[PDB]
Amino acid sequence: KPILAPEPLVMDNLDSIMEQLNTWNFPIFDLVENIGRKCGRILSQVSYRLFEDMGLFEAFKIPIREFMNYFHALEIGYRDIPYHNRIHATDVLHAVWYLTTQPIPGLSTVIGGSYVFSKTYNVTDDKYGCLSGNIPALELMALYVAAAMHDYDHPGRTNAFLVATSAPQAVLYNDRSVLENHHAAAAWNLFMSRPEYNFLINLDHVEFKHFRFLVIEAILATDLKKHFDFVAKFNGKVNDDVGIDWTNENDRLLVCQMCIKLADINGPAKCKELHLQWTDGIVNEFYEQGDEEASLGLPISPFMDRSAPQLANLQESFISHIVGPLCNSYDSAGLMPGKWVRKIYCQITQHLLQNHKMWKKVIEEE
Amino acid sequence: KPILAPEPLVMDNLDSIMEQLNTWNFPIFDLVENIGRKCGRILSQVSYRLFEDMGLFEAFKIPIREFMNYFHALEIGYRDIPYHNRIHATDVLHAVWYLTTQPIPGLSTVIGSYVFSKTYNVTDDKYGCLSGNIPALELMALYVAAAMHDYDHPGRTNAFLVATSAPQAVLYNDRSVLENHHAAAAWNLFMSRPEYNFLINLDHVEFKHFRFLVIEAILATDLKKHFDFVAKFNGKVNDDVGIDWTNENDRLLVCQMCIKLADINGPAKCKELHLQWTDGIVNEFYEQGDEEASLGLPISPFMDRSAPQLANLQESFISHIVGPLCNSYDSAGLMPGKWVEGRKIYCQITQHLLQNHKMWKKVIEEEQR
Ligand SMILES: Nc1ncnc2c1ncn2[C@@H]1O[C@H](COP(=O)(O)O)[C@@H](O)[C@H]1O
Ligand SMILES: Nc1ncnc2c1ncn2[C@@H]1O[C@H](COP(=O)(O)O)[C@@H](O)[C@H]1O
Ligand SMILES: [Ca+2]
Ligand SMILES: [Mg+2]
Ligand SMILES: [Mg+2]
Ligand SMILES: [Mn+2]
Ligand SMILES: [Mn+2]
Repeated sequence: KPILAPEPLVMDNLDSIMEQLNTWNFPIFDLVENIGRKCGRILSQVSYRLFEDMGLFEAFKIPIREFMNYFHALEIGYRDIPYHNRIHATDVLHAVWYLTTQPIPGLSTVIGGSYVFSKTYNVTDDKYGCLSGNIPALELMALYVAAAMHDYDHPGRTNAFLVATSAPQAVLYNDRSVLENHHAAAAWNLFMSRPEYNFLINLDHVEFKHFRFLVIEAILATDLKKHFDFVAKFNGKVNDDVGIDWTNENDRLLVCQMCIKLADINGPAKCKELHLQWTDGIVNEFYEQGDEEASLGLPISPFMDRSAPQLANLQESFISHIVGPLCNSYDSAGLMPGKWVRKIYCQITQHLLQNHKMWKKVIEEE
Repeated sequence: KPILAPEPLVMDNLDSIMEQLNTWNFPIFDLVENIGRKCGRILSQVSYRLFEDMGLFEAFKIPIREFMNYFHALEIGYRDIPYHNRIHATDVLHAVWYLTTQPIPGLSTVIGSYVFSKTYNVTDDKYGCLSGNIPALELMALYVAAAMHDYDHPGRTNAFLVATSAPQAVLYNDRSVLENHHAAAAWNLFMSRPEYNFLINLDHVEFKHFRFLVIEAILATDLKKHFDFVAKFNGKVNDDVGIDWTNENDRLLVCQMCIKLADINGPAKCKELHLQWTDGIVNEFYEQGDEEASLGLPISPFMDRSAPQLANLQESFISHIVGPLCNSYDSAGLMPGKWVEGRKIYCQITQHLLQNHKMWKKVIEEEQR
């Protein structure tokens, strides 16, 4: 039986929270409370609003019922686990939308046809552009769909755990990007399983194949084992003879991959209150894994032992080794949203710096 | 439910054909006839002989029963299709063994674990062999990879699976669809039963590294990655150190080139073997072409039985794929061969390839006049 979207497709009572999607520190946990914690509708409701904000329904003649059917089925297959749940998917989708639609100081834009723009884009100053002016709508839509799908049916275990235990999924994917291959494959399988889910019906065959390829490339880019390769490749392309060439499809793909990568690990670049809640989630998953490791007679992985937590060290090293260099690379390309204030004020990097200082201070006291 | 190796594990009346495993043009189709078509034993019988020739049973304290159990289950899961069958697996395994055991002119043995064929004399000074440069564990992974590398092939190409949204293409996100499946299904089979655990005396570290090598070798057989492997190899050959046999990544790359060459060895065999293999592959292509038509898709190049271009297919396959791969492998100085007495080397493999290329060219000339 198909999982179909519930009640009236669009919920009416969420208007005041949804108007604040144009903010970086979107109060996603307030939205969760407003909807109901295990209601299973947050992803489809946010997705509807963002697609409508971008005019993507008109751009691709997307039937809304099938769109909501699919995004509801998708959200239902995110498990009720502390971090890799439908709330995290929604968060990543919101982050890729922000990064691609919000004003970027001194970015040059194609328009200001095959491009779409957010209704929240109000600056008419030529000293501001946005990524959606440089990346065609089809490719942007793939990125958004990828974000919604990117952790589908996550089991609450890391790739290394699946591999070390010879989990059926690790055997199936030959130890290579096990979770990410699964997310993409299971979400695509879900999509093709029912005509009630076919919201892409008005793409031609060529468009559809290219869309599918972009979605897969974006989802597979979320494997952190490939992190340093993506960052080196991006830094290489930024510092060459011409820089990012927006007319080159491979350059655009690489930009989209950096975008979804940053969106996926956005937590440490949010306000303290959001960052801390998300952090609680991730470590609760780690601890569940640690318990399973112990019961299997394996050594408990670093930072996964609930009876010897090293929260501050985890967050500090994650920021210094992963998020920090990724933000620096993205910022050096001049792709970070921000405001002119001759100088630029960038909220995202400011938050990251503040959160890094906070964890450092905790480490000093310990 | 366990598929077990049948009757006496080693069939006893095949020593006349098996003695010829040391020949490149091994008469594999005569062995098929000798054993019985769809007896389902060719792969396990040859595997046993080559593992014994190398002393791998002693080297890894491999129990023979479990080894034969696994290789029999494996061979049973190769389908009765014209090309990607247990006979092709056996052929690829023979080819990797030949390439790794046979004298190679002017190859130096690594300074400073290793196994040697009973067919290799230590008195070779102006000759070496790959098995002297690649540790036994890694060699065994390559052999096992060759046996597994087309397991449960459906007789369709990756592009067909992808174009038709086959369940496997969706499962593997359109990336090396068949090759991922071969490796995953063969490993799953292996792990499914204790009766198959011939690797029981590897420690955990060894086992994990073995599994990694097997997967890397199998995944290297995807021709979509062909030019990448060849460029990478040519890059490594033409830099400051060349191949460094003490470097694990260089050795992996050598093994991948080996299995790649072994997999497409057909055009580099004698005309008799080449043409039989060719018949097999084009029969698979034509079955696919029929399915394409019935699905309303465009028939892929060279897959339309009612407008064959066999000669053009084989000529372009040799000139664009096999030829550059052989040239790369030869440039590394890894081709088996002999010194010409009375500076130069005679290489049987490249000679065959050149003869087969000329043959198909001649056929092309007749067709268009
Ligand atoms: N705040 C954080 N602290 C530590 N690891 C994190 C944090 N946020 C994300 N990660 C890791 O980053 C990766 C995100 O991948 P995923 O969420 O599965 O798409 C995983 O390896 C997470 O464990
Ligand atoms: N004689 C041949 N002519 C054309 N294509 C070939 C020939 N031999 C091998 N191939 C191709 O090589 C690919 C890789 O070999 P395999 O992994 O055994 O399928 C096959 O899928 C075929 O398309
Ligand atoms: Ca430069
Ligand atoms: Mg993930
Ligand atoms: Mg193959
Ligand atoms: Mn994620
Ligand atoms: Mn093959």
